Amino acid sequence: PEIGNNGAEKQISLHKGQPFIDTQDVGAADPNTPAVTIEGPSDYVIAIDAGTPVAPEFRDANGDKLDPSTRVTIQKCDKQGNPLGDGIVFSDTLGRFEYSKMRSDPDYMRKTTTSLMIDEREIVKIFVEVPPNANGMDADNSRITIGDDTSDYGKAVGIVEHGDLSPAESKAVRQ
Amino acid sequence: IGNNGAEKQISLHKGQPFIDTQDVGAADPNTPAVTIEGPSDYVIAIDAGTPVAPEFRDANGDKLDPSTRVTIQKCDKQGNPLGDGIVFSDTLGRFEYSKMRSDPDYMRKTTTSLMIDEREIVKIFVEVPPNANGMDADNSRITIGDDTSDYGKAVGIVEHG
Amino acid sequence: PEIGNNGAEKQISLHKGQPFIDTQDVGAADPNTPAVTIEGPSDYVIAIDAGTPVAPEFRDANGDKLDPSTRVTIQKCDKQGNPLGDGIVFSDTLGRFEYSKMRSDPDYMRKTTTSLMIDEREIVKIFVEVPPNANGMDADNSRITIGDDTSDYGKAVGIVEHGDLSPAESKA
Amino acid sequence: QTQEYTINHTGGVLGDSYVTTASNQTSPQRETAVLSFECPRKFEEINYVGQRDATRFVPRTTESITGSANDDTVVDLTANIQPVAGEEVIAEQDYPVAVAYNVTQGVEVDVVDADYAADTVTLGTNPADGDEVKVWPIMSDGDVQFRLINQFGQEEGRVYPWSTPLYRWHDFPQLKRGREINLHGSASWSENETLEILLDAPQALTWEDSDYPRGQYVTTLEQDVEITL
Amino acid sequence: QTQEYTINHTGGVLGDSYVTTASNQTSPQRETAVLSFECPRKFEEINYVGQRDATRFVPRTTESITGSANDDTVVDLTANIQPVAGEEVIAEQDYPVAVAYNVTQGVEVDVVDADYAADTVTLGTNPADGDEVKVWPIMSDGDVQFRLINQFGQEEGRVYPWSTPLYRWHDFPQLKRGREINLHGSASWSENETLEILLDAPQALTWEDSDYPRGQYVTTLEQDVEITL
Amino acid sequence: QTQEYTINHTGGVLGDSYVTTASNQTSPQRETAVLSFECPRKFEEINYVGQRDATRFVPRTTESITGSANDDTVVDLTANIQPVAGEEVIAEQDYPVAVAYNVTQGVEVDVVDADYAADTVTLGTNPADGDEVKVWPIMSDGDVQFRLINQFGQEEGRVYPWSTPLYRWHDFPQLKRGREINLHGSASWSENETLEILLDAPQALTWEDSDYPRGQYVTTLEQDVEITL
Repeated sequence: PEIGNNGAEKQISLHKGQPFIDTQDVGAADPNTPAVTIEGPSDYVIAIDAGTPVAPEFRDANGDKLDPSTRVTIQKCDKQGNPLGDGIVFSDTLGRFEYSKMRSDPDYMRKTTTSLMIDEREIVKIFVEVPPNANGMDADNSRITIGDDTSDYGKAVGIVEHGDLSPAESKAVRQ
Repeated sequence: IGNNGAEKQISLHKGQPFIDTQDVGAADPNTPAVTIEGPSDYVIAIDAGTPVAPEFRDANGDKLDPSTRVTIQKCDKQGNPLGDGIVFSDTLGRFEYSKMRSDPDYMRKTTTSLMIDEREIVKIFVEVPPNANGMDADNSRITIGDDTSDYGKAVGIVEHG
Repeated sequence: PEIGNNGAEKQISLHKGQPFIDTQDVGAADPNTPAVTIEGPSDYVIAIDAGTPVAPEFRDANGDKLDPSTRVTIQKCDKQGNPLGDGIVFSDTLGRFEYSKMRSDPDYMRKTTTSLMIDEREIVKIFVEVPPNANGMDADNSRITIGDDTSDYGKAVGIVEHGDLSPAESKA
Repeated sequence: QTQEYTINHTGGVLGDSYVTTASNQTSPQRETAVLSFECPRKFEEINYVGQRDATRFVPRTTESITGSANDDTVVDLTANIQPVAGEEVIAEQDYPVAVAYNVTQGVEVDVVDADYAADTVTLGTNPADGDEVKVWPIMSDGDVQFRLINQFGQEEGRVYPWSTPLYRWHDFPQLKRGREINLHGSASWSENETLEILLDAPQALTWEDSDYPRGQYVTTLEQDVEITL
Repeated sequence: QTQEYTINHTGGVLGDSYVTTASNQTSPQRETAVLSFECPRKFEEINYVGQRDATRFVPRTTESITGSANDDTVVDLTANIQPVAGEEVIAEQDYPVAVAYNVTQGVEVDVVDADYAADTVTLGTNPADGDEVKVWPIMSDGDVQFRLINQFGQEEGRVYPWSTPLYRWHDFPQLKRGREINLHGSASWSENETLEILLDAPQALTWEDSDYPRGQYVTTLEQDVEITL
Repeated sequence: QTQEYTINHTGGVLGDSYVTTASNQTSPQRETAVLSFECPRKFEEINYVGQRDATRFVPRTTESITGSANDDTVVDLTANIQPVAGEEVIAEQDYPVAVAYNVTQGVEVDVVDADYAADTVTLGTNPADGDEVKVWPIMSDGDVQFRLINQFGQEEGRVYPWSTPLYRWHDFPQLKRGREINLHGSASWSENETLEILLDAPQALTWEDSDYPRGQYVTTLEQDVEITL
């Protein structure tokens, strides 16, 4: 057998069924909570470029799409669930995706605005603003995906083991 | 009249325009019970040895569970908190509200210095344990700084212009 | 408030709901009658480049498309409604547009042939040749559009106020 | 420093106070002000650029009918009508051209097709006599534009002289880069200064009905902007 | 010398011997080995490259019900469900999300729609009481991966560390260049060395049923490879 | 970087998971572990210094009686008793030495005085026969101490060798700088490492009763610490 020594900067993507991610249900008129939480695993470094695709595909408990006036906001945080204004990306509305062809089509493929980085212990949150008198989010059917592996279109999330590279700490301090 | 210095000494409280409050229930950390904002073209300064004095009450006119927690905290614009710059992460017990402001011994001061640029925010988060009574804004009061007193300190203010 | 001093050469497009344009119904085998008339407003100058998109979307009174053997001809005119041989553009057929994706698609986007200009008082007409024993045009549902604002594809109609530039008279 | 956000007809980054909505007027055709956004205290300034910032604006109207014994299955309208970017077919559109709701039977009502030439639309169901109905068809035959206000209801300028028709606005397929809409003009303002989004059209549009299935707020605006923190 | 072939879950260039299939396991969630390909005697070597070699893998499962007097016309499932690349509609998909077959009435059974939110699906027909049924719905909530074996059942390495979910695998429209799937990793092996394609998921997939209309072998794999003669 | 926080017997900066409480043991006098705090994932490290960091720890116990026809108005106890920092008077103390609650009459019960020499206390009210009562008097005759655990229930050291008596702890007036309590020792730990606060005393203390008027959690701890973000 033979396998190629693939580069440390591995091309990956994020989704629900992973250990360093979590979600929880949401009601209405309810900005403060992360519907979805992400955290940096230990001794790893994640990198999200500016042209990274984004793809929330939330649902209602009865299996429906929500009010497109709903808003989604990805946002970086300092440790301790402490958000920060700078570094925010993807302040979008829940409408205007066409989930059917969303990831499928590079046109519909909504990318981020600016670059981003996740040091080994950091947080990225996904806040949601639903107008009142509306239905709530259901975590069983909701989903997030970011990055585009497995396609000549779109970009992919970079990852690297912190212990391999020597300037990994330099890039971590650089943020 | 003797021309007073620009670095004027004041004390803060509820009945002011650049402050606000709102009722709180139970287990509601994110909601600020009290909000403060920097007025226009002024600069506020709060030293490290500045007294602090909350007087939160229940709707029926009673003190709350002293296991309750209070946290003063600076915030970036857009209601955004910060880890650095926080001061006075204290409990709601251990004040002796009767002798709190009057006795310097029972008077509680802050931990580190602080500053408020012209457009900035300071919030006062509260953590109440569940199965407890909520906060009532009609009876609650805040004071920081001790004007007209030998002990304690006073909040500095200055016109930016 | 602050607004940027946008250039005088403004990028615009033409359509039915404007004052300096008009239309009138058409029957069958009526080339001389213009279905649509355009005129230059006062103290303005319009410019239509050669790669300008074109988009007639005529209809029948019952709400149908007409015989694609029908012909459309944009044509410049001297004053007094008088046509001209030179300066004409877009002698095309009414078929072969696929109005569904016509403006949508840069492929279906049919452009003009040569450049064009409209001095302050001039006319551009749109003659139509329908074969006989066919249905007539209905102005309520018909429409013209030319130029492509609001898209990185296509070109736009240039306009300028005559009273701003000094060599506008020389260009006219 | 600088970011690229979206702003909506409700809340968003502002907070539902320094927005305000309003309907148009029907009998006097006038350049009403249907929406307006006031720069809040906290921001430094807002910018706005054409051919840089995308946009979306889905308006509608409202009309009503009266149930009858006769099997209607079709209603006329008071508004010019066309499909969403053109097509005879329903459920292929980027969104439904029209929605209908029965007060008695608190259910949606599908749509089969329409003539799209005269002010006409089909209904798939068979409404009963006396039943109350509401419908939110597409809107047409209008103009939209921008203007700035310096804290006082006192205009200083205009973003772009020439209005763009909402008719055309519906005609283009939205939300496609390359085919995305991008108006002209380069505006910028600061604290407590307002941008007004204005409407000139006959038919009475809506913002809220409280009985519309596909979301609470019927119409919508979603514009890209650049902000200095 | 070098060529670019396709290889399938049966026969092909190999000859049905140096393939082997297998099902997964349900109660212990474990990284089973559902397929494996052993380089035959005749070849010199095989290569495999990501972002160069396309792929397809359509899995399913099997379930059964019992006829009843009541007009069911709907069945729950034990597997998470979604449409093929997303759509509410049937017969527009690249392939049917689900297939059903009646043992008694040896005929196909169409599908109308489904909720696609809970483990649900509709049936267009009206099964009779006592009639036996089989269904081969889509599969979901799994992971797929590769590994190499040096003739002995003795691993030496792994093509790519991180698993890709079959869920996503179904989500992308397959068989479109630019949108085609292309995993990562650059493997190569030689005579009698094996590549194992491994599965980690709860639901029991299938390879053969002998009563499935749309072909004999229910599921399928079709991978591109490079070969040195 | 560094801050000066308070930490409590519930939640606080930790989140109610990486705290744990526990009662002591009575018949075998043993150095139980009544409280413990585990450094969470998110912090970098925690420090702890004596003569720098203030403290508070108000413990109590629980006892019960049985109503009788005779006018008791006094109860003995199983715990040594004294006033809060010394005084014969009630309602002058920093806090009540003792609290009583009647199950039947769901009301507080005041206190007049006590001998404070033997295990005695007065009641101001006149309990009825058969009525159930609870009382949460002060606690005495104990020792408190600290120790560290390296993720495994496996001690490595001890903050300060010599225990301080809770008796004395109640004796000093708390929450006065200059008179504030400040133990000795300089500890520090990191992620998932635990500080255990340990008790050696006979009487059974409490943490929760669900029928105590002056707050939900009867006892309390409030300690100052230094944290590296």
